[PDB]
Amino acid sequence: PRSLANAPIMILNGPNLNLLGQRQPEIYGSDTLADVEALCVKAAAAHGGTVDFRQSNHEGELVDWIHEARLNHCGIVINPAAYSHTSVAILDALNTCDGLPVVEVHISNIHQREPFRHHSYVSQRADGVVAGCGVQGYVFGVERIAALAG
Amino acid sequence: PRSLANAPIMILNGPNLNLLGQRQPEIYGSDTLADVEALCVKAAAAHGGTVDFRQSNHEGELVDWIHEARLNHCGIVINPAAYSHTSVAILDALNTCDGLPVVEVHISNIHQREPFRHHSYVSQRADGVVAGCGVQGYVFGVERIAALAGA
Amino acid sequence: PRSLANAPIMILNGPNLNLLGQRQPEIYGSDTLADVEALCVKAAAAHGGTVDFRQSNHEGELVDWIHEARLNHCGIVINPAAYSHTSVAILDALNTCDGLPVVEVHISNIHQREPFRHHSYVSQRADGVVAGCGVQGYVFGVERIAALAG
Amino acid sequence: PRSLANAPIMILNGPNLNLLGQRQPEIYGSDTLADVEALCVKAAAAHGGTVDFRQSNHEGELVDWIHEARLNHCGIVINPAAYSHTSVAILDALNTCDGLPVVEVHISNIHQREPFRHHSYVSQRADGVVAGCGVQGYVFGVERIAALAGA
Amino acid sequence: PRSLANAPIMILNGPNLNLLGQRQPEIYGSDTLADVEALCVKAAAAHGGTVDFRQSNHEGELVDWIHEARLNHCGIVINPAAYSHTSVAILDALNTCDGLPVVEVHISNIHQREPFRHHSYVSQRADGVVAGCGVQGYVFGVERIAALAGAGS
Amino acid sequence: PRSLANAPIMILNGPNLNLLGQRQPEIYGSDTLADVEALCVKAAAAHGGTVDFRQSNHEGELVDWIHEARLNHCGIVINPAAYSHTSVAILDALNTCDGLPVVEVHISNIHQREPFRHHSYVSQRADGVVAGCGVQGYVFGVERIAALAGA
Amino acid sequence: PRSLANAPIMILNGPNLNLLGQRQPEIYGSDTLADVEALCVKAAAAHGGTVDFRQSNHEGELVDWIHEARLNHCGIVINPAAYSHTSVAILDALNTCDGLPVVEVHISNIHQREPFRHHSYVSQRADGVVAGCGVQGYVFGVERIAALAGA
Amino acid sequence: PRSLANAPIMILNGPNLNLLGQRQPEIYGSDTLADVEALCVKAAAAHGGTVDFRQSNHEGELVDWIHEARLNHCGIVINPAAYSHTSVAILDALNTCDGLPVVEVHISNIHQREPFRHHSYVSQRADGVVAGCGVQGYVFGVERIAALAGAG
Amino acid sequence: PRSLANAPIMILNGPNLNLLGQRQPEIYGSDTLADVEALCVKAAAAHGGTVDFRQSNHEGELVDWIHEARLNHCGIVINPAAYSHTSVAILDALNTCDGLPVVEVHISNIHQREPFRHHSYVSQRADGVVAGCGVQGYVFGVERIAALAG
Amino acid sequence: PRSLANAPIMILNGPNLNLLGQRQPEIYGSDTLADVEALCVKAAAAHGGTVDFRQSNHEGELVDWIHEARLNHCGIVINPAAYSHTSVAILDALNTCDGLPVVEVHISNIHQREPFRHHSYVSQRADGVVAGCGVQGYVFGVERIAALAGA
Amino acid sequence: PRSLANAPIMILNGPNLNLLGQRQPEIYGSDTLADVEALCVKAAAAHGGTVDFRQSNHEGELVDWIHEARLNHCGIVINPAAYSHTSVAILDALNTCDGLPVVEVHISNIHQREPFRHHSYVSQRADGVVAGCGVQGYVFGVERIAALAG
Amino acid sequence: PRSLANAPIMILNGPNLNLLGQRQPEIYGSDTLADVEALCVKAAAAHGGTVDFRQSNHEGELVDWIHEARLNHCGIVINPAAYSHTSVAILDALNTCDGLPVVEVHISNIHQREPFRHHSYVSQRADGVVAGCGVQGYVFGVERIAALAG
Repeated sequence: PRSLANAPIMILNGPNLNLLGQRQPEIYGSDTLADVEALCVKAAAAHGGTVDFRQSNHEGELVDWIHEARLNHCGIVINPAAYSHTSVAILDALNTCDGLPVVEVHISNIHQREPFRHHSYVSQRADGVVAGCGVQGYVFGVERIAALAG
Repeated sequence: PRSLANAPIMILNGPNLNLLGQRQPEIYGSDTLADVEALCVKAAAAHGGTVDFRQSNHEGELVDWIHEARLNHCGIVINPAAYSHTSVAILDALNTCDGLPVVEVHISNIHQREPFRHHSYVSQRADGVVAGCGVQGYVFGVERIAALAGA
Repeated sequence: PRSLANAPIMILNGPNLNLLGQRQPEIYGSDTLADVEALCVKAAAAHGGTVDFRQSNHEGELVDWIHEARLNHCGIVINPAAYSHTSVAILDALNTCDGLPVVEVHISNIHQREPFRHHSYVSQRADGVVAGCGVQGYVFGVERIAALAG
Repeated sequence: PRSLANAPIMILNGPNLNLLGQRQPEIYGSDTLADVEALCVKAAAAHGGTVDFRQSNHEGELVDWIHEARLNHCGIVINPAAYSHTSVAILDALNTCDGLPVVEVHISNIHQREPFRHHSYVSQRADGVVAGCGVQGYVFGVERIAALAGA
Repeated sequence: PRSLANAPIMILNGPNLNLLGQRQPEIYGSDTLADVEALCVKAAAAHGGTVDFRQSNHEGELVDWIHEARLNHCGIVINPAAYSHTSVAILDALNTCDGLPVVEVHISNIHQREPFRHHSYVSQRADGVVAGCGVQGYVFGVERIAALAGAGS
Repeated sequence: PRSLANAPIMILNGPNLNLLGQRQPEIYGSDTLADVEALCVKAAAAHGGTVDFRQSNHEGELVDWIHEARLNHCGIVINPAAYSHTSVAILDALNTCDGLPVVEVHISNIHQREPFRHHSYVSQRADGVVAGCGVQGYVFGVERIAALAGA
Repeated sequence: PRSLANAPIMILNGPNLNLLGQRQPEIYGSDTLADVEALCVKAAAAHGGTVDFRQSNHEGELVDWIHEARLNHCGIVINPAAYSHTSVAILDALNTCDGLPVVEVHISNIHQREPFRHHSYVSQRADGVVAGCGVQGYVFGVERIAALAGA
Repeated sequence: PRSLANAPIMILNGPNLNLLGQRQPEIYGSDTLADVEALCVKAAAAHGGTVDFRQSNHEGELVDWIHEARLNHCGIVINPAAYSHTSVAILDALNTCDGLPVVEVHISNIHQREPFRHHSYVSQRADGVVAGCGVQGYVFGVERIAALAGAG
Repeated sequence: PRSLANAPIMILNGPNLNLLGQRQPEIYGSDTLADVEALCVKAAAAHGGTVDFRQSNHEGELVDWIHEARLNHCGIVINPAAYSHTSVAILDALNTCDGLPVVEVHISNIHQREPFRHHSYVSQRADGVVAGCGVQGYVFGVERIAALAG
Repeated sequence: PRSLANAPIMILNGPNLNLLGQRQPEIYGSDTLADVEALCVKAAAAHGGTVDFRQSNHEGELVDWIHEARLNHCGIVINPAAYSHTSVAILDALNTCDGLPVVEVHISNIHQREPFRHHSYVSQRADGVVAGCGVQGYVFGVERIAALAGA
Repeated sequence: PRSLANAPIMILNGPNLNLLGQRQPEIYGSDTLADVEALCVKAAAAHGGTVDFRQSNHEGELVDWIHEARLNHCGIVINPAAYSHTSVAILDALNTCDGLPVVEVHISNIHQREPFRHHSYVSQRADGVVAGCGVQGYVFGVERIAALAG
Repeated sequence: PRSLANAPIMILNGPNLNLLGQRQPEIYGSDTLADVEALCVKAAAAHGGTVDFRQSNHEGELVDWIHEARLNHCGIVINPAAYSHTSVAILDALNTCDGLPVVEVHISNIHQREPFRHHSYVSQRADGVVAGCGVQGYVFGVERIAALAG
């Protein structure tokens, strides 16, 4: 249990989010992942914290990063993307550290899409779940982590 | 097509939320609904806007109030409570005004609870859905309406 | 044993129907609820009867009205709208008067819409069910009530 | 693109309906298919139109017939009977002519019967679906084709 | 937690129960809701208590009433009728007061009827469910509240 | 009300049964459809009746034949083959004549095959259902018709 | 048939009930099955009747006792315990004597436990079903039988 | 691989069949289980065979009796009654002897009753399944066992 | 047990395919069923074989024809259309001749359509299944039959 | 909590296991139930313990024996065989003694067989579950019980 | 927007396909993955194009490669193997470039195997789907990409 | 093939098992994965065998390792952890070598946990499945591998 002052917020981005801004902008906006990173840095700095923002298309890599967060970070904001719907491994990785504040963010409103996107394994462990609020949802994520680590 | 300056944000609260603060505090907190209304006032004032905060246990009264919002309010933040899981009628009321920003809020993380609580009819229409962020999710909801109204 | 001559036909409209004509015209049309009442008044007048045309967003008020109709009305034409899919209470209220002719009307074709709209509780009691015939469906309902009540 | 004045309405009847009036009169009534055809003739005549009334126990023949309508008829009133629940081929035939007005009719209230009768494939293409209005439902069918063909 | 001596037992009746005795007598009997009320007065009196007997067709009103019971009554006997199968709101209302004794009553045996009537949301909170015992199940509900209020479990 | 003495038992056979004896002998045997017919004539003759034995690959043809039985035969022994699993039309055709004795026969034990073969629409109307008794199931079907048409 | 003064009420207890009072007291109480029997004898005595109270872990033995009840008892109060959820045999035993009043009792609130406990086969035959009223449910069961026997 | 001449056909009856004749005659007829046994005696005798006719309300006793048949009888005609729908144990017991002919009989047409009555565990092992042919179904059962025992 | 040299490939087309070209061309194209036949002939000829191309809206007729394919043709290319999803009779007809090469073809990509179109009874017997490759799927079908018959 | 030193380990075998060694040898092998009992004795003696090995085809008798194990044994190694899939009663019997170490064994890999065999009611109570390790799975059960009963 | 002449076709093979030819030859045949690459090179050579043939057991790697194709290749022939049934990530990666012709290929007839193999997440995005046509299915994939890219 | 004497037993550990002993002790215990490795080494030594003990959070790596086992190991003891419930790829890797003895081990009693954990894809291929026997279950795994390779 590290404070925002003492350790960064881990910001984990799942598969395909590296291409944010290039595709279906009605759904994902025209902002890039670098744009989202800047939003997070800004939100975190208003609370005196920092962020460790990362993206990967590999499930095992995200699990590896979650374990790292357990030791060195004050919380996790995670947009699991497609792995939200299929990754028990990601869920179990978040379950390994009980105390750590976790906020799940979906840029798109998953509940308006295909029936298989309605269920997220991460939601049973996330403290909070933000969906369909665009890239603003990442800001919400940082704010809630700030409130929880506080 | 109203700005925060021209009309208040309707903040609609479903059944049993009048008792916020007296029950299951691990889930719902120790803040009262009056406390939540005070938070929403301040959150909207940060954007120069105002709120019209209401609560009812009646699904029909909620529908009636959604219809009013279509003509009088700049958006809706709604916490449908139990009616999230049962009310097609509230979903259809929200669907009668396509341009109105709508943000759904759940104090608790409904995805951690019983399986019948995992589905929300309101989520198919709401612009955004915030769950499990405590009463702070209302602040999120107001900020998302302020952003959607502002563009 | 109550004709159209002895008592009005109750035309009951469920939630959101008060905004008919303003929303989704491809599905619902551009006629108003008032236009619908006019179509019912006329169809009833052609059979020597009259209509008592009501609308509510409240499930309980619909139930109260169905109880009133048992005593004062020759039949019910009901568009339950969203309550078709959720209200066991309205089904049960229609079931409290066995002999009263009941016709269920849906302006849209609910079978072309989402899977949750495909089922209606009211349909297991309604004598007949008319769907996707537009506002003309209410004229068919009055006509079926006239035939049954006759 | 045909009107009621320029081409007949096709009234298509599915399997077992040739026996209307001899069986389960609680469900189907004491009227015969000839009585139904007279109702349709009368209803079409009130809009200055004509009917082409047909019955078949064969799914493929119904398909064949539906194809003939595209070319020669102003709309279809179809009582698919048992094929309502089983026939994707009838559904697809009806889908081959997007503009043709189609109204599905069930004499019985299929929603009061066995669960396998609750679903109809035809209902996803039919402009309108009338069920449980007895043989009167064919009159409604013809009236709705007249409205649709006249718009 | 109020005793029977200090506060009435609330008896809440859901939709269509105003018509009891008029319809389907094989299922519901020929007694009316006022006969039911008399039975409850009698049973409560036998334990030194009183009832506050109410009926509504409105889900919201039943929720409002459950909230009143929370502060003013000793327990609730509820026949949710149709709302049994659809109302998470009523379930949640009953969930807001953890120690209030609650007994759910169905006149009819819902397990012998349509499959949609077999499930009741109320049953996961109720501290006893009585079904198919006719109007006598309201007496059983009163007796069970009396036993729960009186106990110091 | 037609007796064995006054009218033949209609013996109906579904799709692919014309090939009996040519395929999967472990399931269907090495006897042919003509051998089955001989078995039925013989079983019927012992009670002084006769059989009208037919086979079709066409659902609508089977329906047509069922209607024919209503008036001319004393009962139906039916092996619907694939149509048992898909035809609501055949079930409804059998439903049109309440009093007529009907016995459903499967050569194979359909409950030992793929899950989609487990359900038969015909079984909810058939007075009796014989499955997995080989071609001897037809003889039981004639014997059962003979007792039903005799009490 | 039989009245309370003519024959005893059969009270039948299914599996694991012999251990009542030892395990899971939160769910089942701290009273023993012998305490339950005494509750029942008192309840019946107040109506001029008697009780024949039994317990078995064997489904067949329960069936054998239900058959016995048909000829010698005024009704049955049955807590089928785990057999509620699995035994069609016991349901069918109860169904063999139409007029015998039957009341099903569960000590625990089966609707608050595992989902497989929500369904009881006995409930479709039982006149009344009492669940989650603790051992007092047995008292309600006797009272109900007394009302139905006397009518 | 017993012939009808060497051992009896076992006719096993499940729960509640002891009451046959007393209830629901519309579905079950007014013949008693003793009537059915006599019918089975005569049916087997037409093929030179005999029967061993038993009834129990106990699932475990039916399993015990199926085990006995594997060694002592030429086939099994079984009407499992309610255990058709619930007893994996009785299915497994019949599966323990691969060559024994088995024919399942239901007096009632189970496919017309409640949905839970539509499935039988026994039907996946039984060579043949006869339902809704009344007590005559037992005759069909014996005839089928005579044919299967006769072919080899 | 015949070769492309000794017997034709039966190309069977199910219901509504007689109308190919006149309906939904994004899904079915603008080529006709006569064009498809020409394509089949060209492809069978490149392997020295011939085709017997047929169409019917009748399930029973299709079964009759599969039965003829057995002592007469060298394989079947079948586009069952709607009967794919409904016809156990057709599946069973294809099952009576164990050795006959069968290739199933759908012009549309049935996995992108309604849920009831996702399942095909025919696919459990078909050697190969080609979907959503337009009318070119029929050439694939002939080519596969050629390779199987080889 | 009875130790290995002071009370036998109950080895409870369900229906049909008396025939081990006579059928489906690829699934169950060629060892007999007697051979399994010897393996158990040997495995237990290696830990200073003994075994009380039993088999029955009767679900109620298994329950009665589970009840005995609560008072006389140090743990139970149970192979419920077909009752694994059907018996709520045996699961509830096991649930009446919280602390008793219980290990479920299946000779066959139940997950490779029919879908109805995939689920076992005993598995939600068993400390551990061993499947498809052959008769060696009983030695693993004895070894787990030794570890759980020990310290 | 690239043609066969200006950019290679990406051929992506999923997990376990590296072992092709070593087991279950009834299902998978006795040709190697290298034998399959040769078939693809030759089919593409005949339409003037080239192939970039790859295999991986890693879902994230397959997503990484799909992102590459979006900018450097004219089309994708993908045999997702086991990831066809589990990978929403792969579906989403393919959905990020709407114009690219995608053809899904299965060597075995997935509809004749276990019920979990019947659904493919890839089939809802693939232009076409070829199953059960053995390694020859890859040649149809290439032929179909040639047709669509033109 | 290889015996215990000639090749090591592969012991494969899936995601999150690297943290064994640090979390959820009631379910997983306080022994570490090094403790589990020692138990495996001890159990195999008692049979004249050796072990090759590995862990990864990466599904494709686990697949790569399974392929290695095929040529180099006498059998596999595998605790797939979360991948039991989601990985068709691992199940397919295991099926690539029919005769290799495979024993699946779960430390926790997956049947007492959430409903999604009750199903394992690996269980349809594994010779035996041990669950809820704690870290002792690996010992059972090794013993069973020893009996099968014999």
